[PDB]
Amino acid sequence: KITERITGHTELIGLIATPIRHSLSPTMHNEAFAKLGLDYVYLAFEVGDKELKDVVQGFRAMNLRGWNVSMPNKTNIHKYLDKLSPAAELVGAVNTVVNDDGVLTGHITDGTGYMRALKEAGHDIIGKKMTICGAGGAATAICIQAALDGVKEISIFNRKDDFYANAEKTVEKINSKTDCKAQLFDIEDHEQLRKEIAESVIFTNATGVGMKPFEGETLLPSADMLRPELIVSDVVYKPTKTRLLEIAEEQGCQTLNGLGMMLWQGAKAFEIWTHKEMPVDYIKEILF
Amino acid sequence: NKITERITGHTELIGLIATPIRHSLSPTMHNEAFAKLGLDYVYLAFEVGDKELKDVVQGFRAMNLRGWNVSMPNKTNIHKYLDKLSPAAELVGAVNTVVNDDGVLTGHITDGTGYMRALKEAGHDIIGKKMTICGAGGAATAICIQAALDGVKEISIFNRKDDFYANAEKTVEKINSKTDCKAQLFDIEDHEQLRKEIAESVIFTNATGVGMKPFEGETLLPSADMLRPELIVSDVVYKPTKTRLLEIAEEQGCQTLNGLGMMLWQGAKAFEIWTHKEMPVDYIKEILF
Ligand SMILES: NC(=O)c1ccc[n+]([C@@H]2O[C@H](COP(=O)([O-])OP(=O)(O)OC[C@H]3O[C@@H](n4cnc5c(N)ncnc54)[C@H](O)[C@@H]3O)[C@@H](O)[C@H]2O)c1
Ligand SMILES: NC(=O)c1ccc[n+]([C@@H]2O[C@H](COP(=O)([O-])OP(=O)(O)OC[C@H]3O[C@@H](n4cnc5c(N)ncnc54)[C@H](O)[C@@H]3O)[C@@H](O)[C@H]2O)c1
Ligand SMILES: O=C(O)C1=C[C@@H](O)[C@@H](O)[C@H](O)C1
Ligand SMILES: [Cl-]
Ligand SMILES: [Cl-]
Repeated sequence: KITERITGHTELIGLIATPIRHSLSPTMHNEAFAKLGLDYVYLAFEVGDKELKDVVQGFRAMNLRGWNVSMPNKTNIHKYLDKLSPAAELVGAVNTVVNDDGVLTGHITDGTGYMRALKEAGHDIIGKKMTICGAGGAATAICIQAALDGVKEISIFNRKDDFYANAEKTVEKINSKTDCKAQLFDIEDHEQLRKEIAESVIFTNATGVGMKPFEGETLLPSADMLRPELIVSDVVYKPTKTRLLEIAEEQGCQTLNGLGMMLWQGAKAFEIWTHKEMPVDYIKEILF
Repeated sequence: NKITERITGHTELIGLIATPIRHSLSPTMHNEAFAKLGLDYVYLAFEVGDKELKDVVQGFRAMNLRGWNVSMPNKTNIHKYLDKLSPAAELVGAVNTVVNDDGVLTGHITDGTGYMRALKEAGHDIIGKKMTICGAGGAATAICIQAALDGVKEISIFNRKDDFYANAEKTVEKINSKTDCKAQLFDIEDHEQLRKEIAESVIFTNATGVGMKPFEGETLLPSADMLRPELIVSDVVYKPTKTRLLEIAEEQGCQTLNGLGMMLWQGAKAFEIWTHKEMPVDYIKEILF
């Protein structure tokens, strides 16, 4: 007569970030575990700077197989891990940890997730030019992966905030370690932005503009910077159409929000922990 | 809804830390209770021993867990890492249940209370009377202390001359110095003393592993004629559901009770400490067969 699948044999996969309780990640992974008959459950914990160290040490002692990491912990957690994948070390951010016999390896799946979503949607940018806004965890993961996957040129735009120096490092990494050509400009350099967009096959927002507390706002100065043939992409998926995507759709452009990136960054994390492919079509149908 | 999993980012965790522990039925009990009441919690077990305890408790503080159960080998050491203790947890020196309020961890002991509640629910009134009990391990210690704190008048403990005998001596000292209960300890080999004690008791209880694997079919009772029809015979063991002791008790006409109620009511007590809602015990008993 027992109907709860969770017993004393059930193992835990975590998610540590704050705020985080409205995340769709637990639903995604729990539905995937249930579909494949795997005895795991995925839970979120509200963890910030003050809690991170103790939580990781606790997870080691609890022998957790792995967990995801989100804001504000992606760029700090490496300190508490043992090894980093090549991409996590290049990016300087971790969103996924796996525990192999007590050895914690940090991985980053946001970039690979973004690129897979483009590919699955039919958008080929390999050997071509991208203009992207942002220089935080998401943008850095995307820029590095785009370069590793063979995108030809990347023009990065960011405001002159604390992340601008990070973008400068990203430019140096891309130019020295890959065959991709990268440059950085101020987002307020509107004439350069117009030129870079014109010369690109895709324009991507990888900032929080367009998502609360910037819903209805955009970093795009004019709709006339977007020709109909341009692909316009946003990492944001709540709302499902940012102001940027709305303006692009009105101009006749193909658009893509962040739902695919969310699915694929999760699919990759799932496979790292379980060595099984996430049933993506099934999960997409029920959740995205 | 296409979504069938009840676990989301809102779901909170209640733990269980002990080793070995993965065959525990506690997670089934609490998860079925949470689901029945529509409470957004899940209960999970973790293999935690001496080497992991400090780090796990610190981690649980940082994860802001509402609470957790504790079992062997951590019940007598965990107080080191907590902030407050209930009176019984302090006196017993063991904690099986922790709750977190605004970062302050309070240790509670619920197996004794569970034992006493199960007797009351079965219609057995032992308050103001004498209990004779076999054992001096975790279960016996908690039952003896709790029984004394709850008003049992006299407790006679019987234990073999093993490494637990010294613990029983400590239990006697605690009861006689901190309560008005009159406690005494004897060797289980003192059959003539056992006859006297049982004859004078409202209840005779087994709180040892005898009667459960690797001692199934065995009993510590020397003679059936030490029992009488008015006596209550109780066993902490519930697998099997009728130990050899309970069979003999039934043969002598005694009232009997196994340890299933103790298990359920200790869970009910912890469930309220965490959720401040009453556990549906009858519902849980039915789902556990
Ligand atoms: N779809 C997905 O799976 C997915 C995955 C990761 C991140 N994201 C999203 O990506 C966005 C960025 O996340 P992150 O982790 O890189 O954040 P971060 O804090 O690491 O970086 C923030 C970036 O946004 C820029 N920015 C912030 N506010 C700005 C403003 N008012 N004007 C101009 N620029 C501004 C910063 O300069 C920086 O480039 C968030 O909306 C997040 O939800 C989506
Ligand atoms: N119903 C419940 O909820 C519940 C809760 C806790 C424990 N229990 C049961 O209580 C029993 C004891 O558990 P514990 O945690 O107190 O164990 P423990 O290891 O802490 O103590 C063992 C006790 O049994 C005695 N003993 C063991 N073998 C003996 C033998 N051959 N002859 C005489 N005495 C012997 C020891 O002297 C000691 O008093 C177990 O069977 C356990 O499953 C039931
Ligand atoms: O909110 C979430 O659930 C997540 C967001 C992204 O940062 C991901 O990188 C992370 O793995 C999960
Ligand atoms: Cl597979
Ligand atoms: Cl213990």
